[PDB]
Amino acid sequence: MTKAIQSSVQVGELATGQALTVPIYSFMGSENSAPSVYIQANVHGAEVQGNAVIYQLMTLLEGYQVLGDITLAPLANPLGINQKSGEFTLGRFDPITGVNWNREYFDHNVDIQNWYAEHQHLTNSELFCAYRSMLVETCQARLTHSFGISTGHRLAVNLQAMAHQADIVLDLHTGPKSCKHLYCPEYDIDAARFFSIPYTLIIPNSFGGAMDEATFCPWWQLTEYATSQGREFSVPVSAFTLELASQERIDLADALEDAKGILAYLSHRGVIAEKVNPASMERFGCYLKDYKKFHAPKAGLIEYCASVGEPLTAGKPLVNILRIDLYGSEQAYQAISLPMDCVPILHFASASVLQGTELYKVMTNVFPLQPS
Amino acid sequence: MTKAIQSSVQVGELATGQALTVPIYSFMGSENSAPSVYIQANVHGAEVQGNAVIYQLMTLLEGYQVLGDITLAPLANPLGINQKSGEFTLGRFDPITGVNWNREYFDHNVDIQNWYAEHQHLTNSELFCAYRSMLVETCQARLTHSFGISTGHRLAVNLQAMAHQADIVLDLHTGPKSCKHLYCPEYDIDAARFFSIPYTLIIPNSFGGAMDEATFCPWWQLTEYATSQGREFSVPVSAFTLELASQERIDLADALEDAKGILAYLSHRGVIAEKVNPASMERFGCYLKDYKKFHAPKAGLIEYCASVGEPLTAGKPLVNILRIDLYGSEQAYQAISLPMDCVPILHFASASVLQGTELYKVMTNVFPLQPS
Amino acid sequence: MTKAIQSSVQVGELATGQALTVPIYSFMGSENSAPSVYIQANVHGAEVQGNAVIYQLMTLLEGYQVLGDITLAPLANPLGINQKSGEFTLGRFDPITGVNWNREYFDHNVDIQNWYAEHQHLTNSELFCAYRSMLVETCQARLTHSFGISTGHRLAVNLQAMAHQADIVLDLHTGPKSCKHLYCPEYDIDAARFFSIPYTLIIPNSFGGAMDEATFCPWWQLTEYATSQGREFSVPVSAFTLELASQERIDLADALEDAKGILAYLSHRGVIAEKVNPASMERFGCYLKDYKKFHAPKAGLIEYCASVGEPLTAGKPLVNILRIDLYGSEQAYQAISLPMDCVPILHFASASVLQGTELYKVMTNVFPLQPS
Amino acid sequence: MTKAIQSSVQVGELATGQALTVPIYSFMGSENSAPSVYIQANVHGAEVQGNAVIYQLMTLLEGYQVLGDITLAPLANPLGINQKSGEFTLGRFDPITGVNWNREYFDHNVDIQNWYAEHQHLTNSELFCAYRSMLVETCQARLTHSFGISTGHRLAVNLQAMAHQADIVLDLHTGPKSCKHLYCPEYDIDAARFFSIPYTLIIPNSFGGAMDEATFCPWWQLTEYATSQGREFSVPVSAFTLELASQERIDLADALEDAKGILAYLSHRGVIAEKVNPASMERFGCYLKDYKKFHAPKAGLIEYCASVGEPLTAGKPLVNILRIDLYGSEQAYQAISLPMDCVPILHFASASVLQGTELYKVMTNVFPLQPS
Ligand SMILES: [Zn+2]
Ligand SMILES: [Zn+2]
Ligand SMILES: [Zn+2]
Ligand SMILES: [Zn+2]
Repeated sequence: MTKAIQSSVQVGELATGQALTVPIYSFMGSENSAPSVYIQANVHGAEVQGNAVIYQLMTLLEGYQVLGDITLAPLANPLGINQKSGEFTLGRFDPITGVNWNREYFDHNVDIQNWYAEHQHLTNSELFCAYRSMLVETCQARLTHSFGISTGHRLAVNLQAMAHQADIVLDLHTGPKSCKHLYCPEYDIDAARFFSIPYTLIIPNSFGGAMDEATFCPWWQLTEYATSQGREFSVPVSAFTLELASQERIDLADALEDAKGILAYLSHRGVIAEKVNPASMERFGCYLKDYKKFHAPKAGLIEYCASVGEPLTAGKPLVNILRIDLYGSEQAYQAISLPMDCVPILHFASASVLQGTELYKVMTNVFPLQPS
Repeated sequence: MTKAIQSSVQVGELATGQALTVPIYSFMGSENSAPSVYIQANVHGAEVQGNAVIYQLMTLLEGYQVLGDITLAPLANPLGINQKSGEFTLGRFDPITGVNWNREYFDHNVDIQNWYAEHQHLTNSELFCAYRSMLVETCQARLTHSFGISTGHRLAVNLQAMAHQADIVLDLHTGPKSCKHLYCPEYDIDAARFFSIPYTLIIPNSFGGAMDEATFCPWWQLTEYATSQGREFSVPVSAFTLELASQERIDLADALEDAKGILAYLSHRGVIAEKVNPASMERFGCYLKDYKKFHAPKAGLIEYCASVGEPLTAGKPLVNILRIDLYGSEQAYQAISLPMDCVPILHFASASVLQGTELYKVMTNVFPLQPS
Repeated sequence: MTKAIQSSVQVGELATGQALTVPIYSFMGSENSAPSVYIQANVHGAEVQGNAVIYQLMTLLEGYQVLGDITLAPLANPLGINQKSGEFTLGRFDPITGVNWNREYFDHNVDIQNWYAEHQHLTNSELFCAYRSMLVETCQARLTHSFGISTGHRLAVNLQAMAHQADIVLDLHTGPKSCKHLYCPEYDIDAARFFSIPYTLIIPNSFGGAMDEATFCPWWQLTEYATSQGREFSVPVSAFTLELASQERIDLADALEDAKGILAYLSHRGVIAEKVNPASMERFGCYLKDYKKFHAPKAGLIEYCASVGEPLTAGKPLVNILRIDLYGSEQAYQAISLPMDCVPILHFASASVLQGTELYKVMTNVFPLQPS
Repeated sequence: MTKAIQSSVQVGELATGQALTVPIYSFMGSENSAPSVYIQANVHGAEVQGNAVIYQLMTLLEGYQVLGDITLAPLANPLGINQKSGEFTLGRFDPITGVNWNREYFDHNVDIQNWYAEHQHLTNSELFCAYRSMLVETCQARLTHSFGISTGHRLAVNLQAMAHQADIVLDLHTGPKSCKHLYCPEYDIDAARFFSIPYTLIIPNSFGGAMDEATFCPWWQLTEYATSQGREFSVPVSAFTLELASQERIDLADALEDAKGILAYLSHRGVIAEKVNPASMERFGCYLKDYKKFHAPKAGLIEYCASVGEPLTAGKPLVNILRIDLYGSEQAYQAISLPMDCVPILHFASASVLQGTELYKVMTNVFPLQPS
């Protein structure tokens, strides 16, 4: 007997007339007081582990008292999830245009001086309520532009309209071959210690088309502006992108670990009644500017020597490149290392690369979040 | 006995060790006085007609006296050109990342006040020479960043390094199912009447990652800045993107028409000794902001009623949508029209679409370039 | 007020849980006497014109008296129809395995001597009824094998189970860039003159995995066997594959022409009450063994000189190959012709090919079907 | 100072004019007495581990005395190896037609009664020499058919022409997510104990388009026929397909293990002078008919519970299927097991499947090869 109310939302339509739909599960909060939450997975279609996280999270929630509304949208991009090419989900971008599904969210470009002038007389709570209504409506308005909008923009807008309703937004992703990491805005670095995530990227106030930024930027802007008029309060919305290890993988046991960390955060925020403690583990971070993409310096076949999630001392091998077309030479086999210490986070999912193919992303200038 | 000197440039490398190379043909100019030209085709791999244009152009050039250097780079993106998916060239974007090959060019972000202060003492010709050396070197420098650059950025940079050497840059493209059209910066609208192209889009001074913008923007910036210090001269470089009808098509007769229009422009610019007159035809334009993408308002099977390159009076059908899944209803067949007059330029190459698929691009607020 | 009863059939299931369904329209026959018909389109997902044919056919049928059941299955392969790669439907084969959807039908391998021995005592009509029940059941049985069957086999089997119920089966396809042609078994060449199709391929009694063969072979086998026991009757089932010009195209006017030819055949067979005459046009055929694939003798860019559907005298150019990488040589441009007269039927949809890419299929040893 | 002589063979040509080439390394044998060997890898382009095996094998061979010629063809399908789709090598089939590269080899259809009658007077050694010349020439003849042959047939034929020259043919492949296994014809089961491969599939005398069958079938046919004329000798050629664990992976240490097992076999056959012993390990086999494909009984997200290469007792879980679209039901999570004991060999590389997607291949009726 689940507590969840199940519905569905139409996000697009296929040529055969079949609706593209996303299933929505809602755990109603018992206190109108409590912060609400919107959790989605699998916008990048290969990144399926978020669905297992939602499954474990909802299973746990059957036994916790939910104070604030929790809305979960697994399988949030059916077009991408269902897109196969060989034995692999071509789920990252529109197969027609190449546009990354996670770069399709809407930037409101709010005239903040003006909007604030028209609503400054409201209390902090009323001001936040008006501002949220505006973010929802202007988002919904994109759906009825007379020359239309792209398939990817329609998907993104429908998801964003729901995300805007929530106080807390969690966008669940995976990397390729990847360890667990988190994208966390600067203003909310405090929150990083509640998730069960060893590595956090601290991101600035900047819109680059992603769900987390679409969700927090307008609120960050409003707050910095209000502070410049001597009206201090903390950013009313929190948004995070979780990167739950590797794509093309479902692991229920690992998903339960991730779900418990999420519950630790929801507990701390008063979304649930129970105290759920964060896991004990070493947690580190770096600023986004220090997170670097290493591109193949030449083409070849690749052995990935450096383990994801483990420190790599400068000079230790990151990859070996095999060039069997050059046997007889020193060029046939080459160890490649980096000139600084790093923590490699993820690497490319195939063992054959071109010159310029992304091999790894690595964090540099890493530090403990919670030094102890 | 061709006058062309043939060479080749390496633009990347495949996993098997095979070089990605672009063939380069150079017709040496006999006057160090004359403007030089760089012409490339087929960066978008499906857009093969530019190769036929280069072939007809070079055939013609065997009989004209070349005053200024002409460099031609057909087959400029071998990775994209050779990328098949079904009976179709998946040539528009990196198949790994989805990044559009024509959005990969380098924006120099020149500190223009500073650069100009260091070089103002030079004559106009010397200043232009110094500025060109800087554009070439900083472009070449991108090739040796220590974490590397993407496959697409390496391609784009190698092409751009050559384009920067020229006074006149022509990037030859095609649309999908498309009529002939041209992208022309505002400052050079005069040039549009020399090409054999009925429709021209007038573009502003704005960098969006394309070859034409990468080529002209720095020069446009320098000129507007110099004019603000009371030093007036016209923009020293010209760049144009030609859209030579439809992709996945080679038509030598049509390519000869296009080549003759190109020669008309090179003649007018003194690149060749002969007077070659522009073709007689009606020519029109619109500002870029008036060129609009019409997205499918619903999914279905599409009949493209409006001919590309012909005026479409408001209310006349653009497409019919067939929905054979809804037979028995009025929804089974639907004429779709637009609320304003337009000239449809191109449409989508497939007859099955989703909600949001791009159906057409159409020009609005069209006017004669050369009213007579 | 359509006469059609609309239903739907589930042919598979997507990872997100969405059913793959095919819409079914049935015009009930008023005479239990009359032959029944099964018509499907778009098993190859790019081959969308068959849907327009079904639309025109059903529109016409609203005004004809239907004597025998007519079942229509447009949009018969939703997975394939909805599979995009660039601006093109990758609809021909399973994107995971490469298996051609039209090579997935089930060969019953009937022990014909035995089956006939057990049922020889039945009248011709009863024997045909028993045989049809067996073909339907053994087909349906494939759906519940304990290790399962492939995605493509499940699709094919569900379609075939319906096709087996009918006396007349029409599988509607298109070629790539193609003229109208028909695949007709040898025993039913008489039927070819009723369709509005200039070129017919006469196929033997041979199973190669296609819907037409899956449908007619068992009946052809039964008949030849019965004839060897001195029991003469004509093959009780008719099956045809129609190739309705080019893929990625919807043309309602052209579809109406095709629908009228289909009605001419259904009329002649007594499926409808009215006399509908075949169109007046020259009709030709060749045996399948004389229909030939011409492969690119070298790679390059291709201009398709020979028009589909028109005779090509030996020595007249089929294609020109442009090799802009070889400018300066005779190899840069090469006319390719064939050593015998032919009728080119279809050619490759892209203008860039490899060595060995299929360029054309051409009929040789062509003759009038209906010499006059 | 490598002993290998390096050359290259052209196997096709790309639209830009670039040759498709395969690098060939030859270790000359010092005894005209000794059996020769042809070893190729990576015909399926994702299956890159064979290149690492060739690298380790050649490194070892620098220190062994080579008695018989050894020819190695790594990177044997550059078109397939270089074909990317997302972060994955779409290397299994022609991206244009869907035809599996490993189903493209040539079946000679030798009229064996006739050929043998014309050559019976020859000694066994002379007969084998004549027969090999015929297999090479008729293969080469396929390259000059006047309507050409497919891209895939041209590749396959060029490889096969070399394979036919050798006494021993090793085609090196990988599975998807897979343990090490071997395809071994029935007549040569003895050879299986020399490789370092725990599981062997015993295949019959049957041509299905693969390199191993193209190589051994004609010789198997000749031998069975000669035996029917009272002329007994053992099949003069040996061919094996090695499946070296998982695709999209290079592991040099694991490749060295595989190379040592190959050397064990070459030693036993007198291709090298040294005695190299086989590895000590348990080895098992099953007949091909007992090796089974398990297809997804419904669509969903998949957790692969059964480890490849380990026995799975009937009733133990093979996969769990997660259906997050059905949360609240028993259908949300389902353990799937098999009704008989098996050894799962490989599974599907993605975690999202359709109804009918291949989940695993499993061996049944397994037995020790070398019971002890
Ligand atoms: Zn993601
Ligand atoms: Zn383009
Ligand atoms: Zn077809
Ligand atoms: Zn393989």
